[PDB]
Amino acid sequence: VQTAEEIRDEGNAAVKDQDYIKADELYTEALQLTTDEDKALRPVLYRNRAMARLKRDDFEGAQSDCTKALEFDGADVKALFRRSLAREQLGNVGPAFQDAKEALRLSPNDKGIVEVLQRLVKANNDKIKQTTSLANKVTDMEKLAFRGEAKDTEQKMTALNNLLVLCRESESGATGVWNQGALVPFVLNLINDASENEEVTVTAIRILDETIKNSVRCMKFLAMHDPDGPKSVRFVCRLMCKKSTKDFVDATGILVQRVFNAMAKMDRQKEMKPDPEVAEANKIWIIRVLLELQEMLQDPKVGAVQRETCIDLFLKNLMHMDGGIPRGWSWKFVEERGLLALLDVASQIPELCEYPVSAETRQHVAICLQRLEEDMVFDTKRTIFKEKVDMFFNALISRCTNDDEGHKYRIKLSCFLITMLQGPVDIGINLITNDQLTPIMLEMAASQDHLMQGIAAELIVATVSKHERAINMLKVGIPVLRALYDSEDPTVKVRALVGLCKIGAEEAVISLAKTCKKFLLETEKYSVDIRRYACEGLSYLSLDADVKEWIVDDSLLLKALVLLAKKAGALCVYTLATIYANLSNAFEKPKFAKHHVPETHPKDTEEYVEKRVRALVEEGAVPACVAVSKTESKNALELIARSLLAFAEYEDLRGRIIAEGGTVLCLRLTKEASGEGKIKAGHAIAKLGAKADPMISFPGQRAYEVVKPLCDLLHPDVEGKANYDSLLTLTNLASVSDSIRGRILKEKAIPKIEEFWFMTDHEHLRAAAAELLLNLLFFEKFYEETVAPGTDRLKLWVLYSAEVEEERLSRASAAGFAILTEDENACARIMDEIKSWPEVFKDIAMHEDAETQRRGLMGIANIMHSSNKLCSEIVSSEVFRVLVAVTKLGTINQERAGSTEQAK
Amino acid sequence: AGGPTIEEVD
Repeated sequence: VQTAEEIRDEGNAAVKDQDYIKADELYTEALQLTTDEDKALRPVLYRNRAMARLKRDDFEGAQSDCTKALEFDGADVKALFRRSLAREQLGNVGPAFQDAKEALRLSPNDKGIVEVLQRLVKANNDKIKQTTSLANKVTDMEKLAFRGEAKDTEQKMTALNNLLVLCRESESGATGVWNQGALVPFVLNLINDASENEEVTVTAIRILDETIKNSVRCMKFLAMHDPDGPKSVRFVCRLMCKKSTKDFVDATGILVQRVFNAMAKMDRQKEMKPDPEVAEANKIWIIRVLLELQEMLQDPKVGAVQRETCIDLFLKNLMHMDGGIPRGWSWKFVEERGLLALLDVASQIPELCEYPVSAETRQHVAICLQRLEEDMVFDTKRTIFKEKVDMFFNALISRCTNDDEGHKYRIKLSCFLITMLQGPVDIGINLITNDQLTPIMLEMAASQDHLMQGIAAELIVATVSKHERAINMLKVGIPVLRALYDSEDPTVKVRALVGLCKIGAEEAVISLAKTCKKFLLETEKYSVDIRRYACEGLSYLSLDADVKEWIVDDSLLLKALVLLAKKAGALCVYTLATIYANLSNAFEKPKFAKHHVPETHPKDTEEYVEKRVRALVEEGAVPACVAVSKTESKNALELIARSLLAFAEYEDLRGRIIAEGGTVLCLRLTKEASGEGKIKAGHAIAKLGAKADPMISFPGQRAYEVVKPLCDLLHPDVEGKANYDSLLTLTNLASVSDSIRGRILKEKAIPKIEEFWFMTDHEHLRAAAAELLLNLLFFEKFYEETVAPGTDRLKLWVLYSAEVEEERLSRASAAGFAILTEDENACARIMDEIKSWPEVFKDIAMHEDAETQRRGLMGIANIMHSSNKLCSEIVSSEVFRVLVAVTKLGTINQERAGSTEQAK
Repeated sequence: AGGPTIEEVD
């Protein structure tokens, strides 16, 4: 059991530990425990979650939790504060004052309340004055973009991006482009126009996309299309149908997405696990939505693309056990039409579909059923679930009679199993065991009907796996593949090449290779879906060194394996990933006797991997990655991840793999890719950024994004990784451009980069450990942060400068000595709080570093040029000073002749 | 010094 009470303390403590993500969750979760008979026990909480939320930028929340607390006590200065603090952030300074103001007089003195009000004051002033300044900025383009009045595409387009830029650029500008809904009908018009260029339309959706990231605005959007609520919810979803190009659909879905995020106060990209109360509040809308996205899971009128979407849309927002809606939805979804009907799809194909479907439509339904599975937890549940997939398998099977028509059913019950196997595999394998399936397997497998012929050779190819208990139906099935293999019908031949390729120890390991080879290689002739398997096959023949070498050995197999991805898209991910991931050895394995003789395979061990990775990344290998990379897979990502990570460890390579959407991908990977996915993808990011110019790799704010990762990847500093590769990055990042360092800082990441300094046997990881900080304090924020305070910093920018038994560590803390000197308060914290200061100043004085005896003589010269109690000090050091005064090469006499200057 | 500077919960 658990008590309302204590649980809070758990969060209270979290708030203090700095896990607001936790705190938020803990409080909210705690809040659930109590009720409306434990009065005071609650308000306290709203107040506190609001604290954390405010800390995690959940402003709309902070505010709502805040006010939810005042609900009890008018006073609650704690609340009024946070609220106004939040409100002012939502760009709404108005009542931001009346809270902060009222707060102040409740807690008469409070450097905080005051600090805010000072701000809010300068705020309400530049309010009306400034809003009607934007409003115009807006209405001026609202003409160009929408309201007719604009000439030539180009401009109408630009005028849009602006609204978009201006839209998300500030919580304010958003409300500004929203123009109180004016935006909706204008965007809808671009949608409804048949001719309007796609991009135009997409861009205009993306403006709206953003606008509705606001729960209230969004929740308005949903209901705003018809007096009858339910009807409106239809309209929104069904927007993705108006048109039907890849992007138009995609860009649209997000709109639907927002509706979820808004409805249950959740956001998967922020890790904002839904507030149980909100969802529960406006629950009625969450019903209507799913219901609709579900009912269109089958409407034959609903396109394919759109279909695939309502599935992912379904996936991402229903699985409570994963960034989803609260618990309980996923259940009533299987307890009713949902599951069954989500299965009804699992048994469809592009060659027999009761409602539009595409080659890709499977993946989406696999993983999606796989998660609906996982998102079940309870036994009482898992039961009611299998006691359904089963109630399905029955009705479906007991209808597979042998006859022209009935045969349809075997294709269904068949595919229905090829999926169920790729998805919730357990419920799937635990299905082909009731061999009542194996006969039909044969029946069709031997008939004349090329289809049943092939999709039977695939209902097995898709049952290979690992263990047994299922090698029952495999027993007879493998041979069958051998027979079907002979077939002249390519489709049935290939679909047989797999499995018979996916086993191993006519079927020679090489044989099966030369097969998928010409099978594939044969571009112009053999179709695409044919080679989708030829790719899958070869893929299994890539876990053996020998073959790996053979593959890459032939250009045409790369030039084409690429060309395929550049067309098959997310249909060759799991596969082409394992091909690109295995020839690079991107896979990691845990690390009297012997067995070292077998760990050989020189084609695997040694820089023989590089041989491959080289001419491999030569033949696309990257363009191919970005290609079949769009796929909420998880592992496929993780695959292209290591396929990149292990691609950017060769220098001259990343020189182009950067120009081939490199930075983009592994970056996307950061968010999308699961587990090691992000992890290994980020290392790729960091291990790409180094001997690379940040101007030609991280422009357009690409930078700002490339921080949360390699500033969270540093955290793991107990040892390992490319923490160092992550330094030459933040070093080549915080360097040119302020804003950059801004994040690096806001990252709450300094407590760690501040230790690549505190090292001994780590010369290298310290070399940049400093070169970074030079470009970090390189512009206030952290400059005034390192001087005034009184935290033993300056103590080292001086030692390191002199302590040059190596170098670098100097040149870094040297120009980090000269520029930190020009500040007066600096010359203070030192001299008085820097014992044996001369001795140090002495070494660095002319220390044979033909550089530090210039950055030292400057960070030394200016220590006296400012403040005279220091200008005095001529004890021992003032000697060397005179030194440089001849034709002794090293121009270090520069900051040298400057040291003397401070004598006047 | 402390934390009652309402940067603390309760």
